[PDB]
Amino acid sequence: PGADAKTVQDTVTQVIEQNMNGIDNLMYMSSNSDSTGTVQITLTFESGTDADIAQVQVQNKLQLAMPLLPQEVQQQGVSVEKSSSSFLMVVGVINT
Amino acid sequence: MPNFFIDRPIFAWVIAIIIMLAGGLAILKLPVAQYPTIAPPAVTISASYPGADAKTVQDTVTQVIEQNMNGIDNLMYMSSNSDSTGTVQITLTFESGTDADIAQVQVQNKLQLAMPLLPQEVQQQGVSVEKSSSSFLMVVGVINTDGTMTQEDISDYVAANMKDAISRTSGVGDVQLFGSQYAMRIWMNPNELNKFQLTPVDVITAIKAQNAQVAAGQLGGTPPVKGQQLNASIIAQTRLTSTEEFGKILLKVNQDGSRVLLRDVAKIELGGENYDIIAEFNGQPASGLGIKLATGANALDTAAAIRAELAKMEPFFPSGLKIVYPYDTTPFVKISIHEVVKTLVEAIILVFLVMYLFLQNFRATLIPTIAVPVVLLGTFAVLAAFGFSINTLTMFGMVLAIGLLVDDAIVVVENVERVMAEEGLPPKEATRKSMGQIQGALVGIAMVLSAVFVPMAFFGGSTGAIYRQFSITIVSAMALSVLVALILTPALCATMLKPIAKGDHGEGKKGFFGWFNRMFEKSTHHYTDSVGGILRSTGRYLVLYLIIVVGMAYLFVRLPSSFLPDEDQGVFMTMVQLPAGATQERTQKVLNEVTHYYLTKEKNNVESVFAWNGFGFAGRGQNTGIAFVSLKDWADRPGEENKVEAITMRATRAFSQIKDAMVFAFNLPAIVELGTATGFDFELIDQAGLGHEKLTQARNQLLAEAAKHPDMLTSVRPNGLEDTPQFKIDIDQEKAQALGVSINDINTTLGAAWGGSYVNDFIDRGRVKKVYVMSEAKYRMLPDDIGDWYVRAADGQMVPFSAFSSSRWEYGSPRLERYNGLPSMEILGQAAPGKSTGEAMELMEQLASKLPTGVGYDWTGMSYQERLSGNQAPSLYAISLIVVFLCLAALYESWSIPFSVMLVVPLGVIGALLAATFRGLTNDVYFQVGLLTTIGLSAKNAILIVEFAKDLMDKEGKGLIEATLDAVRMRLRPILMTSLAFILGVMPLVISTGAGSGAQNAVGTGVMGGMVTATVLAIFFVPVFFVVVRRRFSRKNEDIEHS
Amino acid sequence: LGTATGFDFELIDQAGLGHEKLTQARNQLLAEAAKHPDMLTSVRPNGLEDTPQFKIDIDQEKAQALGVSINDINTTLGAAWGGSYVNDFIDRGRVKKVYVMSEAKYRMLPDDIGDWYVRAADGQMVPFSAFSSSRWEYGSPRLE
Amino acid sequence: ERLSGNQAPSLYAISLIVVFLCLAALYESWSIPFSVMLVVPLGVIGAL
Amino acid sequence: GKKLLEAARAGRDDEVRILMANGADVNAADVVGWTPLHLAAYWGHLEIVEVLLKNGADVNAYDTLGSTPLHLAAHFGHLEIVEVLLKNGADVNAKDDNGITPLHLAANRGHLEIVEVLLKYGADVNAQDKFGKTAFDISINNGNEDLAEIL
Ligand SMILES: CN(C)c1ccc(O)c2c1C[C@H]1C[C@H]3[C@H](N(C)C)C(O)=C(C(N)=O)C(=O)[C@@]3(O)C(O)=C1C2=O
Repeated sequence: PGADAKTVQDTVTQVIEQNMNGIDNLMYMSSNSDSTGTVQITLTFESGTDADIAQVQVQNKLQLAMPLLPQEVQQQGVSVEKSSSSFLMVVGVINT
Repeated sequence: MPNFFIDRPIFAWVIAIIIMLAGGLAILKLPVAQYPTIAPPAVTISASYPGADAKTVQDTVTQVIEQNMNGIDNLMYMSSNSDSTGTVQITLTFESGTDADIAQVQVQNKLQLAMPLLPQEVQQQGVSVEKSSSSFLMVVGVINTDGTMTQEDISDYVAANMKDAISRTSGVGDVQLFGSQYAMRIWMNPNELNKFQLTPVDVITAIKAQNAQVAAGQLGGTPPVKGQQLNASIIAQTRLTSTEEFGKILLKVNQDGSRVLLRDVAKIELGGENYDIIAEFNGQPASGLGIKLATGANALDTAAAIRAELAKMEPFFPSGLKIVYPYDTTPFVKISIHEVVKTLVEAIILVFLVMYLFLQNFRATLIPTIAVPVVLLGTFAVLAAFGFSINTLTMFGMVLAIGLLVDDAIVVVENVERVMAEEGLPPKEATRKSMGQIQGALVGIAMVLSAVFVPMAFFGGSTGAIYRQFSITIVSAMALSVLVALILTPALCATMLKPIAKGDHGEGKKGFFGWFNRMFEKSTHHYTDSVGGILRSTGRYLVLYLIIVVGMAYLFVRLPSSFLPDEDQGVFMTMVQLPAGATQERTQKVLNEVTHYYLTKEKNNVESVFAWNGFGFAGRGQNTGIAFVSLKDWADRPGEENKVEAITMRATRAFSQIKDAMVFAFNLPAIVELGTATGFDFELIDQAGLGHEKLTQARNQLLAEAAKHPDMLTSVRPNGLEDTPQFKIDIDQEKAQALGVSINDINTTLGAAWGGSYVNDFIDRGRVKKVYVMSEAKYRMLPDDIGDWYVRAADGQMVPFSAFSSSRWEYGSPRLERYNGLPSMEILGQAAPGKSTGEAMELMEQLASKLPTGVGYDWTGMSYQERLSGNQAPSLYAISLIVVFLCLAALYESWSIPFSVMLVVPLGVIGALLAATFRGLTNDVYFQVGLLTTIGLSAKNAILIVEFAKDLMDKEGKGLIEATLDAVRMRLRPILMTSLAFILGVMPLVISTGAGSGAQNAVGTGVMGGMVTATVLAIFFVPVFFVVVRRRFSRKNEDIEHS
Repeated sequence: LGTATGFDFELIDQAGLGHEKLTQARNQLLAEAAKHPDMLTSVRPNGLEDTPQFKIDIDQEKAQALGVSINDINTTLGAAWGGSYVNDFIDRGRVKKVYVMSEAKYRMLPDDIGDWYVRAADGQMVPFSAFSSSRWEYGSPRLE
Repeated sequence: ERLSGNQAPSLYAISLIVVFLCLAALYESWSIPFSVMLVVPLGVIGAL
Repeated sequence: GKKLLEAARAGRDDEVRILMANGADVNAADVVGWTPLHLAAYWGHLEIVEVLLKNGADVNAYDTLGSTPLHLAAHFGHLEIVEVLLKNGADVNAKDDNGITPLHLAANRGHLEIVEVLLKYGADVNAQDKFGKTAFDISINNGNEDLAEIL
């Protein structure tokens, strides 16, 4: 919260990225760090990779880098999600 | 099936082609590696505590993690060491067959929950969890031949530019850096600190405050005021990026307004994260990468990709940076591939030669030339379906299967040539009759050979994993071979063979061939004459058979066993160990002498020496070192004297003169991931809180006892390190409190200055790296230096360490070991000459039972496998025997006739034992699988003799003696042609020297010897077996003919 | 899957060149591509251009002379302008977060920076303007 | 694309070969398969 | 020179005898100034102590921090070796670089018998270490009422 792109990138993004090795069937990894104080690091695996195993291997490597992140970031929650799945629906909620 | 395809020879060709197509594709696509997974899966947790002693590591880190290692499936044992470099490694080893991903995940999950209980200094270094049993694919070295870089400069370049492009390379999976990326080093000066009334606490505080990356929000940030027009990030402090910026960190503003900067109390440079390991390549500074193969990956693809990738990189290297390849298993593997294809190709040629010698037409020689490659190619497709790789073991499984495949081709072709000559039938109709004589037996043989080779696959542990490689390869090729013999080779016989006039045996031919036919026709009559006279007095030869059976047993118990032969892999290792307390500089001089020796006294054989100062195989430390020697290619090392085994024995002799260290050179095991093979691996265990000193006493007691049985135990020694002097410093709490000096400032000053401290991160050329503070070397060398460090009291006075501390020498451990969570000491050893490791083990346990109360023991490693895998061999062979009997009973429709095949088993075994014994080889795994294939072939030879004889009595009413003699008359020729081709085709393996010849010699020698005695003995003994078995178990008129 | 159409290219700083030199290389490539409209169409960056940002430098010497700790300075600036997650509370039985931040009208413009005061060791309140300075520069709102 | 362009020719080469072989077995003939296999362009031209 | 030290550390008797019988310096000191007698006293090899003393081993050799074989033996409770060293001229009041005497060390571990032997041999009960502390102070701080009496 409150962080600029470079601050995100150099206290969070690089730290996590330096621990993304030892992961099977990895095709490539890309990331962005922005002025809203948000980072997303996306690891893309070969077609046919078991997505549960890939998520678990990524999480395990993330887990070991968590003590090196700022406490402000740890306290927001660092999530690891399967991101290639399709949207089933978008629900809106309004108050008329 | 054979009749269907005799009438459809193109359909049969299409099936064979599709098989070859499937295999060729499998060959293009399968993983290739030196060995498949043989070692039980292991997972290693590694952590580091900068500045920590062994006991501190063990009691704040190792025990904490170990107490949380439960609830983990398929765990065989756990071992750990904690050492004086502040490093711990905890290794958890799982049952063979455990899914290594699941084991790593379960270990990580349990570790994860213990992480909040570890010191923050350890958490901040990263606690890694790695699969540690995988094999090394290569070792890359990086040097700078311009001489412009320290090992720290080179390691930083590798870390920042090389190591990740390598990890992304196709098939790599796991990479160890030799060294670290740069750290910003702040080397503190206690004289300058004291002058300004500062301590390392103040230095650390200032660095954390002035090398900081601050989140500061935005102008016009959300939620905003209405009408806001500007939105911009606020950029406040950012991490420092250079030594100059760290130097101007403001520590203090003096009374007179003057400024104390960090560069006024410290030297500031880019350096390494730690300095415990000096690495040299031929005496030059080096870094590098240890590169492991990912599970089930292709090694030849990965290696070639790594090397092209590093070539993609070379243009952008700083001047002088050079990539070297001291270890790469790719060359040895290609040697292995080439030797096996060579063996296969020359086997095909020799079958052509024997086919034309005996059958004298090129048409018949073509059919085995077609069938065998079809089966070989096709076996690859079967391997693919089962998920095996192309490796040393699967490839030798194929060469060990050549005898069986050649035999299916010879048996089908030769029998059709015989039926044509003896009956004048045309090829098509002779092939239909001939397949009718043999196809039921071929199917029985397939079931029998399954029963021989499949039980192997159910051995446990590592040796089970090795045998399974041979068992599935050989069974698959044999099964495919019988398919091909029922589909393709009949079709080829019918369409390709030319008719033979009835009664024509080529004795009316001219030249060598006519002489040969008359020679062989005459020889066959002498053979049947000799058999007929043997059958007149069978009791005498039964006695001879018992003699053979007894001698076989005798030879069997006298032959030493082993695992896999050592190979010249083009590299070997030399270990260096100096006395307690010895320093890095002293180790370096010994390593420099080792390097110099290899590069002068062995200038012709040695290409490089990769010397590591600071770790060894007994443990880590300034008094330990390793020199990894890479040789010139085998081709430029001709002769026995230029092979690894001879080089290493010279070096060890030459290094006996070096008196300031223990220096030993040795070869790698064949399967380096396994180490070991030889000897036993014992764990002594403190099971009653006795403590480290009492454990060592027990250990020394056991070691001395063992030395009093050199008849049975040899070289019983601890695996690790002896206690050494350490400097015990006691802080006086009362004096510290009287002076107003806080214990926190004391322990931080001492630890940061003498041990060093990771403070926070900085950005070096765009890359995040660590910042460390530590004393400059010259203020942290000797006990006298302790009193030069001052701590600031609450009232502002500076107090020297000497005012509130005292010190003395004592002994402690630089490397504490634990086994299944209890203190332990590992003891290595072996059986004395001509003794069993099994009995040596028994003696160890008996000695160990005398040790003091509360000291227990266990076996680990190679010895754990044995202690849990000895009841298998008899019961699995009992299963094999039973199923073979049953398959034979079904084939023959008889409970007794099976015995006349089964008795052939010793005949081949005695020759194998003789050839191994005469040649000084061992009962190892290549010998054992050779045995099964020799036994397989001899049994198949017997099945067909007995099948012909029984069918003569059943379908033609011939009497026992006449059917027996006619049967062995027909079988003599195909038996001899297979044996001649096979014995010749294994000959290059028996005499091979050089790369891979340990395995080649071990597969060739017992097979050649056993083929000889199986051939020579079986052709006389199985007619005897059949006659005596039929006579003992019968009822009514079998000696006379009938209708 | 998105995409289908076209190509997806990554330009990469492989020598520690830094963000500004990377953008220059990118702009070079983009202009070259524009000179081959016969073959390449609509070659464009996927992300965001550099933007003005407000660089504020804390003077360490003045802070130390006034007795103002850097921790209090950076926390005051970050909590007020960036906001800070403090701890949790219970809202109708459900645990939720507590945040502190400046009300919007005191954190909009550079002039507002000097309205924030930090307490020195001797108890005096010191405005941010006494120990800091600021200027405009360019930086990235989205680093890839 | 940059890792999947060599596939199309070699996988269709495989298809052609196996089709020929199945036809050879069906007809017991190495030549008659050609008289089926030549039909391939006839439908393809209309699709195009 | 070095074979004696590790022989005495290991506790290998006939070796040690062969090494003076072959001329090994009984006063050979390792890098921290420990002599075979230091090592033998430390680990508790009483018979070795007798043999080196019988062979002229300096009973009052001190290491680089001033500590003597008697310190080691008093500290770790090797009563018989304390007696032997004392009968062979061991300085009962030797101070290491911290001011610490064998009486302090024996008191700190609660070895009542060694304390009485040292006293019988003239240990200065009022000797102070660098912090002003006597063996009595140590016994009070430890709560050892038995020792606090004798002192
Ligand atoms: C046991 N092992 C993997 C080896 C083998 C050969 C080597 O030459 C080395 C290691 C450990 C590595 C780990 C690295 C580590 N890291 C990747 C930055 C690390 O900082 C340490 C450590 N274990 O604390 C080293 O000693 C280390 O700097 C080092 O010098 C090593 C090294 O040179």
